[PDB]
Parts: sequence; C-alpha cells; structure tokens
Amino acid sequence: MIQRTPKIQVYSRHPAENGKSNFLNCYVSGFHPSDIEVDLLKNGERIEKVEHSDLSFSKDWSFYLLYYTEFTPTEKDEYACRVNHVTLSQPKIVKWDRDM
Amino acid sequence: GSHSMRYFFTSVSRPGRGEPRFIAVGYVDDTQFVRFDSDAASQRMEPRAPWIEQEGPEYWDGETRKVKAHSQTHRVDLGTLRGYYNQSEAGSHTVQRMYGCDVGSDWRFLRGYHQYAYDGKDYIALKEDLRSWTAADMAAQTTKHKWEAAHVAEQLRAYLEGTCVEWLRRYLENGKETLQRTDAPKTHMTHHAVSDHEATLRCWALSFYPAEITLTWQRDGEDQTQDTELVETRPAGDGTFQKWAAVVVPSGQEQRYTCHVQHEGLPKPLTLRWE
Amino acid sequence: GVSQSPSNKVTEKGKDVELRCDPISGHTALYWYRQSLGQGLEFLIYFQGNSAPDKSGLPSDRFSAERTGGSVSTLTIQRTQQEDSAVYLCASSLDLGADEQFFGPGTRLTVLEDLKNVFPPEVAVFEPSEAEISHTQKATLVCLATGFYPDHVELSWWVNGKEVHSGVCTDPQPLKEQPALNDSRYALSSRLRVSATFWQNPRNHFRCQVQFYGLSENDEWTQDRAKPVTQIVSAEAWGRAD
Amino acid sequence: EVEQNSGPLSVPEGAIASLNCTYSDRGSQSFFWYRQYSGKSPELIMFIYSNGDKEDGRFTAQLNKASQYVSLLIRDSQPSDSATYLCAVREGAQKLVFGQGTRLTINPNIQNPDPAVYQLRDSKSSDKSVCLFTDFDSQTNVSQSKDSDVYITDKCVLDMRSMDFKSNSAVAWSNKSDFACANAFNNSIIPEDTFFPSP
Amino acid sequence: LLLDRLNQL
Repeated sequence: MIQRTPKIQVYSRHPAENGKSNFLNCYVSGFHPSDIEVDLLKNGERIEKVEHSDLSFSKDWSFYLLYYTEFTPTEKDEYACRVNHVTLSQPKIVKWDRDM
Repeated sequence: GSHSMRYFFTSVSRPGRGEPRFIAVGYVDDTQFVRFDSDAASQRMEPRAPWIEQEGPEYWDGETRKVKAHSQTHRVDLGTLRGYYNQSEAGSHTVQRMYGCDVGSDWRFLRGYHQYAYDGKDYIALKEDLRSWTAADMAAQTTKHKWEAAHVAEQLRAYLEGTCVEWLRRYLENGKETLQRTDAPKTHMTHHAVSDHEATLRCWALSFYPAEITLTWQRDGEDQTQDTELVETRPAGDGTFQKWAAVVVPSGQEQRYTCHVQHEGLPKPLTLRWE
Repeated sequence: GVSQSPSNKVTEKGKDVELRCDPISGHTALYWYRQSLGQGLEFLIYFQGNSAPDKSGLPSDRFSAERTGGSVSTLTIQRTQQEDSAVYLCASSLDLGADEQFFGPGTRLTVLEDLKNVFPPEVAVFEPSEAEISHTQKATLVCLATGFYPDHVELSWWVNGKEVHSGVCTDPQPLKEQPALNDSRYALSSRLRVSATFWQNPRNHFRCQVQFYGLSENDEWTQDRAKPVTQIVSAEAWGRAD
Repeated sequence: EVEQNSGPLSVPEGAIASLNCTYSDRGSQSFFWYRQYSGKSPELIMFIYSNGDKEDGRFTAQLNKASQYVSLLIRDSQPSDSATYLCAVREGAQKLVFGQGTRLTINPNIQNPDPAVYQLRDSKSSDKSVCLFTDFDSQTNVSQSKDSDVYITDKCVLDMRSMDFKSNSAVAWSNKSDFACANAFNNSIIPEDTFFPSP
Repeated sequence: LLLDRLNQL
C-alpha cells in the first residue's frame, strides 16, 4: 500500500479581477490511494454548489481531480480550500492568493 | 504532430460496503469525452464534448454493456491480487488500467501502451514492441506467464493498431474545432515583495492548449536553476491550461532576469522581462 | 475437459429439473446455451465468479440458473413446459475475453406429458448378402431399431469387445413411422462394413449395442406392462463360413 | 443482430467451400468460427481479431469491417468436414452471439461406382427383409419410394481405414413380407450398370 | 471506442 502526499493548488481561471465573473478551482494532484476528502470554503461556511471532476490518474499512477465553483471576488471576502487525505495527519490550509 | 487516445480505469475495494468502486474515463489528448461511475444514477456512459454528443445510441448501449463488463473483470482482478500478494480480505486496495494509442503528424499509428498497477506500485505493462511484457514485481510474473498463454500481447496489439486509431480519427473529425485546435499562452509577469531586500518574479501562462510546455528562467543567458519554484500544469475550466514559474530576485536586480517559454503553438520561444 | 450431468432426461410436464455442468477446472466464466433440431444456438445467461451479470433471455420466470457454491453450475427449470424440449449446452472460459469456449457433450431434454409411449427399440442385426461378397468382395451389416420413443438413442458397433470406429454409419435423423400423428414412434438405421473373408471367418463377434434412454426411479409406471427404464438392446452375430 | 445464410451448402471433395457471415454493430472486434457435428458440441477452429488473412492450414478465415462481413475458406475439402459451421460476434463486451449456422455436406469421391441392390438375410428376428443400396455415385439422390409406410433412410458415407476405401449407403425394409428389392428403389434413379440380383 | 477482449491475472 504505497501512499503519496497530495500537492494542492488553488487559483482563478480568468484574470483575477474583481467585478468580472470568474471561477475558483482546487486542483489536487500526486496522491495515493484515491480515497480523498475535498471541500471549498468561504471564510468558514461550506460552499456547496461545487461539482467534482471525473476521477482520473496520471502516468505517475497518482490520482488527480478538480473541484470548482462559480464565484466573483471582492477585496473583502476570502476563499480557501480544505483537503484531507490518508497521508495528512491534519487537513490542509490553502487560501486563494489574488496574484497567485 | 502526434495525437493520443488513452483510457483510464480505477477499482478500489471496500470491505463491508458492498461491491468495489469503479471509475473509467476516456481522453483524447487532454480533452475528456467518456466517463463511467458504478455509483452514479444513470449507470450509463456519459458524453461531455459535442463531438461525442453526435454519436448515436447504438454506440451508447454498446459501451455500457461493455464498460459494466469491463468493471466485472476489474472486480475479480482485485481478488487475484489479494491471493498473489497474500493479503487481508478487509483492506482497501486500488487496481488501475490504462491503455491507448498515438498517431503522428500524418494520422497513422505511432506508439501503443497497455498497463496495470495495483495499490500504487507498478504491476505489469506492455513494452514498446508490443511483443513482450514488463513485470515489475517478484510475483507479478505468475500473471505475465499466463498473459502469453492466450497470446494476450498479440491480441491487444491488433486493437491498438486496429480500431483504437480508426476511431481516434473518426472522433478527431467528429469535432475538428474542439480537438485539432491549438491555443497559445497569454503571457505576462508580476512582482511580489517578500521584504525590502527580497523579491519574486512570476512568469504567467494563461489558457493554452495542449498541456506540453517548457518554462525556464534565464539569468544572464545561463540556465537559472537554484532559486526557482515551478508548479504542475493546472486545468482552467474551458478546455485550457495554466502554468507559472517563480524566481527569487534580490532587491534591485531585475533586468538580469528574462523568461523563456516553450510550446508548439508559438512561432519561436517567447521572452519576458520586467517593466 | 468438460462434462454435463447427466446423460439425458425425459420427464412429465410440471416437473422441476436441476442441470449439472462440471466445467473445466480454473475457468472464471460460464455460458448457458440451448439449441435443437430446427433451432440454432440460443443464449440464456452468462456468469462471472458467482454473480449473474446478465439474466435476460429466459422463456419464463420458471427459468433460473445459479452458480455460487463454487465453480460448478446449476440450471433450474420449474414446472417443465413441453416447449423447452431442447439440447442444453454449457460452455466455460478461462478468461472472459479469451479465444476458445469449451462445450461439454450437452444434455438433451424431452418434456412429454404421457410416458405412454416409452418404448425400447427392437434391435436386429441383418446379416450380409452372399451376393455382395461375390461382387464387391466386401461384407455389409445393418442394424435396425424399429419402434422407439423418444428421439434418444446412441448406437455403437462392437468388434469382439472393442468399439470400432471404421466402416460405420448412423443417420443423424431417424424417421417418424407415421406423418403428423399423436406421439409417433421412430426408426433409425445403421451400417457396418469390413473385409470379405473377415465375416466368413466364424471366429468374430459382431455385436450392435443400442444405448436407449427411458425413465429413471423418479417416475413409476403401470399402464400396460412394467417400468421401461434406461436400457440397452443388443443384437449379436458371429461370422459365417457356410 | 447477426444474420447469415444457412444454405445448406453442398460441395464436391477437393473443392473449396466458403462460409459467409455479417453483423450490425460496426465497432465489433471479435470474430470466431466454431464447427459442430451431428448434435455433438461446438469446437472453435478459426478466430480473427483484425482485418486480413489468417490460415490454419486448410482453414482461411477472412475478415473485412468495411462491408461488415467475415468468411471462411476450406481448401482441399475432405468428406470429414460436413457439419454446421458457426460464426460468432462478441456483443456488449463479453458474450458470444451466434448465427443460425450453415449446414455443410461434402459429397465424397465415388471414384469407381458400382450401383448394386442386395437383400439381407432373414436373420431370425422378424420376417423383415432389408434391401440396401450400395456404391452409388454422388450425383444420385435417394427419395422415398411408393409405399412411404415402407421406410427408406437417407444417403450416408462410411470409411475403411487400413483399406483406403469409400462408398455410400441406403436401406429399405418392410414388416409386410410383400416387399422385394427390385420394387424397393422404384423412385431412386439407377444408372445403366445397376447390378440387380433378386433372391 | 473501448477494448473488446479482457484478461484476468
């Protein structure tokens, strides 16, 4: 039972500009096994209008998914992502960075 | 030049929770068309892209009496792998299958592959020749020997060189403005102060097709490789991709740093410098 | 190889029957098929491990096959309709998408209502014509089974103990003794042939065995005679010099 | 569906016999050729997975996905071949669907015919007398006769191994003592040199 | 289009 520790990434699709409509994406890649628990968050509350991508894996043999939602950002609210694997002792912090 | 159709299979055993979980997915290059879930409602192979939406119902019904039978063969597989590895019944185990074919500039067969892995570690894979197998375990050989009996290597060979490519072409034509498209990145560069004394340059590449790209920093021509962070290519949403590379630069030295983008979608390599 | 159990079955309408097909050892896939006289190979239910992945394609709800208690498999037909009289074939498979499938001898099934015509065949060896030996210089034997029912017979020639395979003929089809009639009885022909002086040498034991198939200890009978069971009617002849 | 013409086909010995089969679902991939005898059991003997030319000596199964058909060529057709040939396509993913199948007859090489009708002895069983047609040619047919209650069986071919011989066969017998062997084959057409002794 | 012939280890 070989396990890999899931590298996480959170970002926006269109240029990250407030006012225009964009999308928040929580790409998880390079893990094993596949029994992963993912959720997007708004400050603390669970955004639930999110659709999972189709479970695929890489040539590494390591799995990868995409969780995404429609969102428009303000220079006030904060969006982040929670990921819990069988490797991570505790969950995982990843706040959206406006320029990252 | 080259074009690939690959198939992806997933089977995770789950003790006390019924029959194992199955997930099959199809890919044309980096575009997804078919997916299956033994947990979802319809129990039917799902279309995603327009060029497969056009495919009639005789195919759907044919590829759902097929992929449910694909599942069945993968469900039994999990048990053999517990017998060979001498393992405990109560145990979440993952088996994975990926076959596929490639077609070059012209559109004819280039390369093929068919490969199994279990729990994460390699098991068995077909080589390049499609004449012999790679058995990457002490007791994955017992399966390799059997996979010569029914000339499994030879039978697969005919699929990959057969309908694999014949249908690959079909699909590529079924929606030419969806697959045969190629998108060039929308590149710029930002600046982040980590202190008064430390700075960060970040080479952006927004929405491009396909995946393959080679970003690398240049410092005074030389191949900059020490203070460089770079991520895995991330899928945007509308059939496009993104990748960025980061470099740590001392407060003042900026002109020294030039970016180098690589891709098959741009005339010659693009260079980016700070304003 | 494979073996389907038992040999045959002739039964009264309304019976249940389990059908055994001991399949090739180390085969994780089984297919049930049925085909007879007029019909072609018609599919029923394919198996995998012990799950029934495809059950569709069965005449009634009376039809249910199961394979769970190991590798060996069973087919259950409740309240036997007369319409199911056919040859039931069972074929295994090493893989699922493997090359060959391996059929066992199969099991012919007859569903009558009256066992009122279960008649053993009248077996009589006809001796070569002395005219044929003076012309063709070869001796020809005939085996006839006049009056038998149902269409369940297996003939075999025996030369001094051992079953010869050379110089034999058996018509696949017998023939109804009357055209379109209530429960007719059949007659099937068979020939042997060997060398001329072979027959004329009276130190040879030409016997013609007819494995018939009647009723088992599952159905008792007293209507005219006694119980006409699964029996063998043989006709014998030594050689003849003069 | 998988449709197929069922002949029956009749071929002379030595000649090439050809079996054809088609299908519906274009994207088929598995194509098999089983051969079953007199209600024995199907025995796979040809199978093909890709378009082209595969040969097991005499057998020569050919596939073409274009027109959606598959063939089978048997060169040097022996009399030991007559049986229902059987194409098969793999439906869904796993399961083999079949055509009706094609009955074949390989009419043997009757190289030195001798049409002769013989009576068989009153072997103390019944007053039945068996008339037998032997060594007739492959161009002959064997209908019934007059009184169809008096039975005549079909033609049939046999062997003699360590002799290297071949001949056809037919039988005619009655339970009424009023049936000779000259009037037996009143329907069955006889050549000119039909040896007819009567007891 | 998927693969037609399947094998178990």
